[PDB]
Amino acid sequence: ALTAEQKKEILRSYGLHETDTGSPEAQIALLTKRIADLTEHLKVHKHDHHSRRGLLLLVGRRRRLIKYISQIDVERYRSLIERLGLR
Amino acid sequence: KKNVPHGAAHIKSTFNNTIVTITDPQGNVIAWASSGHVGFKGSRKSTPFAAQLAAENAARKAQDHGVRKVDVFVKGPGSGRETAIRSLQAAGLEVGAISDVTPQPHNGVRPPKRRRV
Amino acid sequence: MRPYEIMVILDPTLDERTVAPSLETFLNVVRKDGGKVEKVDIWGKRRLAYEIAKHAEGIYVVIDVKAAPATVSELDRQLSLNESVLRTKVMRTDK
Amino acid sequence: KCVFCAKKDQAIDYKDTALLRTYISERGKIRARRVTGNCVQHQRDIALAVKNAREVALLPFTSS
Amino acid sequence: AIRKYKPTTPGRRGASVSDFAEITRSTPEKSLVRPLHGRGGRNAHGRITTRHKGGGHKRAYRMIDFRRNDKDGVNAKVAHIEYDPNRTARIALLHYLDGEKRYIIAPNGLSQGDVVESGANADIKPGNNLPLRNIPAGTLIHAVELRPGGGAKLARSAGSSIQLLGKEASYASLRMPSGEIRRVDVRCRATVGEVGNAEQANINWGKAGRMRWKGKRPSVRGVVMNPVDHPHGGGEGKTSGGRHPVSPWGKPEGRTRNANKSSNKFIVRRRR
RNA sequence: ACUGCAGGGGAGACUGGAAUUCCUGGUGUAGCGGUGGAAUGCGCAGAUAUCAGGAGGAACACCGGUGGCGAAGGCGGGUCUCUGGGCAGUAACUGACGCUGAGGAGCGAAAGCGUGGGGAGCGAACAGGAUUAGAUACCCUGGUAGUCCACGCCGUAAACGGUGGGUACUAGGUGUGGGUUUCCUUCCUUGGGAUCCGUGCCGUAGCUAACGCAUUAAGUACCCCGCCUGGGGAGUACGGCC
Ligand SMILES: [Mg+2]
Ligand SMILES: [Mg+2]
Ligand SMILES: [Mg+2]
Ligand SMILES: [Mg+2]
Ligand SMILES: [Mg+2]
Ligand SMILES: [Mg+2]
Ligand SMILES: [Mg+2]
Ligand SMILES: [Mg+2]
Ligand SMILES: [Mg+2]
Ligand SMILES: [Mg+2]
Ligand SMILES: [Mg+2]
Ligand SMILES: [Mg+2]
Ligand SMILES: [Mg+2]
Ligand SMILES: [Mg+2]
Ligand SMILES: [Mg+2]
Ligand SMILES: [Mg+2]
Ligand SMILES: [Mg+2]
Ligand SMILES: [Mg+2]
Ligand SMILES: [Mg+2]
Ligand SMILES: [Mg+2]
Ligand SMILES: [Mg+2]
Ligand SMILES: [Mg+2]
Ligand SMILES: [Mg+2]
Ligand SMILES: [Mg+2]
Ligand SMILES: [Mg+2]
Ligand SMILES: [Mg+2]
Ligand SMILES: [Mg+2]
Ligand SMILES: [Mg+2]
Ligand SMILES: [Mg+2]
Ligand SMILES: [Mg+2]
Ligand SMILES: [Mg+2]
Ligand SMILES: [Mg+2]
Ligand SMILES: [Mg+2]
Ligand SMILES: [Mg+2]
Ligand SMILES: [Mg+2]
Ligand SMILES: [Mg+2]
Ligand SMILES: [Zn+2]
Repeated sequence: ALTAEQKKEILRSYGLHETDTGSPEAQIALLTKRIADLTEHLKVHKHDHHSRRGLLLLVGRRRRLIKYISQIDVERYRSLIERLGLR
Repeated sequence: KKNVPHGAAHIKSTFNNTIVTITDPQGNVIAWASSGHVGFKGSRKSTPFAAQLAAENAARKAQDHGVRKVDVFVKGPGSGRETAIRSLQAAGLEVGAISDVTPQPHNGVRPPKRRRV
Repeated sequence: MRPYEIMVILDPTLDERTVAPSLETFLNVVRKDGGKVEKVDIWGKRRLAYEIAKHAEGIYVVIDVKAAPATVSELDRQLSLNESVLRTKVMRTDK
Repeated sequence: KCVFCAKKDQAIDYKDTALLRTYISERGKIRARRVTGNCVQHQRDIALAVKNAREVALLPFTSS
Repeated sequence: AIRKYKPTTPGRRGASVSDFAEITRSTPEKSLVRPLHGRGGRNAHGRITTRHKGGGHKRAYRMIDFRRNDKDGVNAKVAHIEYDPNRTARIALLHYLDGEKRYIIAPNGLSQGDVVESGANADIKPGNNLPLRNIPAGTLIHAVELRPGGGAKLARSAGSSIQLLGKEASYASLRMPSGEIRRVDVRCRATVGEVGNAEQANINWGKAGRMRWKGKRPSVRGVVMNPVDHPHGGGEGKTSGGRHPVSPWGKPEGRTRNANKSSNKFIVRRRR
């Protein structure tokens, strides 16, 4: 999932400075793409219990970067939730 | 009253019995005299001696239908397996080739449970 | 556009004249969807190793197509319904 | 000692039923790894070329 | 797709209904509707021959084309999938490309807007009708006719399908939904696919009146009768009926097919 | 993040051959089967055997190992579609975002349960034969549920390495699985040296009541969690939750 020419468009919109692969904006952006991509794989294929566990590792990793980005700057946190979604 | 010059002999040798049938190359039985036909009953049928009398009673009754040369297809995990090929030779049959056609499944059907004897 | 490779086994009672026009109507479902067909090599008659549906001979054709993933699953659906075809084995080439 | 690691870019192919005459025995069965000298990775490719070549009937499942 | 009601009343404690999730356009086509009227089981003499019939809800006959002989090569389009109170399946309104409207029994997986071919050059997709000569062996078919051009008569309830075993020279062998291996002619026509609405056998009709609407009038047992009325009747308390089980007309149970019927030469194996 | 790489890791659809069983037909005729020894049973209304054709279900010989993968339960006929994780290298990026986790939530062999399909082989229950003082058993011949599929429930195993997770350190010898990289390097040997990640055997310090463990610790230390407090009564009662 997420070929190398498909992750570039997500890094151009949420990354900070043209090489940013590591910041919490660019990682919540990529992990929200993979969570959304893997939920179509779970609408068809209900019984894929071994890919659904990889979903909960990505969910738990995204929530820790949300928790981190809501501690160092509350302004970056609001302008990232509104572009993707909470609840 | 038949006359076929070349034949095929099938020997099924199990742990309880042996059966020697002799066919034509199309697979049609001439004579089949086994280890219970030759007079035996019980555990004696699985001995090597009853195999070398089963193979004689099928050999010299295939010759009354003119069979002068057989091919040998043996199958089964039995004791009487070499003593029925050597017994077709000393009854007037040329044996030629000997092949093993033991039915070997590719782990298909499930075997019965093991014996707690 | 994934590189595929399709092996077809044809009925031996067809000559080598009505083979390249025969599957040409099958290979037009690739071209009308945007695919490419590269090499439609024909091996000819060959002795089968075992009896495939009361036949001991067969005509071996190798297709070597490069198309979409949903058009090759359409191509072997139509080949497996034609009575000229015995087997089909669709294999990819890359990793 | 392994032919496929020594001589590079020799593609194990299920079409190639002349390379697959060796690595199978006289009864048609796949040879063991210790009698051919292959590595683990190329024994997997040989044993996949043979199973495919039996389905397009280039090799027999059994023979006597 | 069988919805279960909540136990709000003593008559819906286990009831269920079809979900009707496939029906579009809840009204029928006007020109393909003929009238009907119930009989109550009465024949031309006015007497009950089939017991336990009557009551009922008013119906109208939808004209189902079971022939499909004379539109070979004219493609059609499924306009709607509708309800039909006469049969257990659902019906499908085909708009042919020349202008005629027809209904067919809907195969499983024939959603709205498809294309249905017919004739000897059709594709083996669900919905298409072909002669049995052109269907490959192993394919699940439905609505098969017995004689060439005589109309579809086999396997046309909800869920039912025939498996085409093999074709020898001039006769095809069929496995039918009872297990009965039958041999029919190869110029007979059959629709590729299995009949839809396959979940309707699981419907728990909840109350007694819900079978009165569908037409079933109550069935009384013979053992609570009098000996003038039934062979089982009598007995001072309650009995099993002091004889072997029979019909109300004194016929013993057992095989009732005619022993030398003309179609015995087409039946390979009786059902189990 | 980029670049390479290994694999029975998972789910869906179509599909391949050997064999077991039954059916139709040919040849054939008097036994087959079974055991420590036998009988019940099948057969003489044409069995077993043997050749040809067909129907159907389940399991996948050889490769296959001391080996690979997965958090564990577990996972191997082939191909296609979707999809999870790991290792190495570069050091491009964020800049402590890390560890554990009370309650909670998901997953969790087999047997079993619900509705609906399927049913070859095996086979709890059951029936007969045998053995026996008896034989509600072992053994034999039959055989239902179940084993299989779709969807739910259950939530237990000697679920085991009887050894919770993270981290640092503390002699080596020798096999093996996955990478990367200098030297006589293309004299091929895929041999040797170095290094990171697994998986085994043997072994010093150290520990242990002993057996034993030993760089994959049960050693030397730190952080978080569950648990134990004599054997029975008992993982039972009562109450509650499911
Ligand atoms: Mg490989
Ligand atoms: Mg009148
Ligand atoms: Mg009635
Ligand atoms: Mg009364
Ligand atoms: Mg009275
Ligand atoms: Mg009266
Ligand atoms: Mg009376
Ligand atoms: Mg009474
Ligand atoms: Mg009474
Ligand atoms: Mg896999
Ligand atoms: Mg499944
Ligand atoms: Mg078979
Ligand atoms: Mg059967
Ligand atoms: Mg017979
Ligand atoms: Mg037979
Ligand atoms: Mg598989
Ligand atoms: Mg900086
Ligand atoms: Mg935790
Ligand atoms: Mg807890
Ligand atoms: Mg569960
Ligand atoms: Mg189970
Ligand atoms: Mg029960
Ligand atoms: Mg069940
Ligand atoms: Mg059931
Ligand atoms: Mg038993
Ligand atoms: Mg008993
Ligand atoms: Mg426990
Ligand atoms: Mg275990
Ligand atoms: Mg424990
Ligand atoms: Mg520890
Ligand atoms: Mg190591
Ligand atoms: Mg040791
Ligand atoms: Mg200790
Ligand atoms: Mg105590
Ligand atoms: Mg309790
Ligand atoms: Mg209680
Ligand atoms: Zn190699």
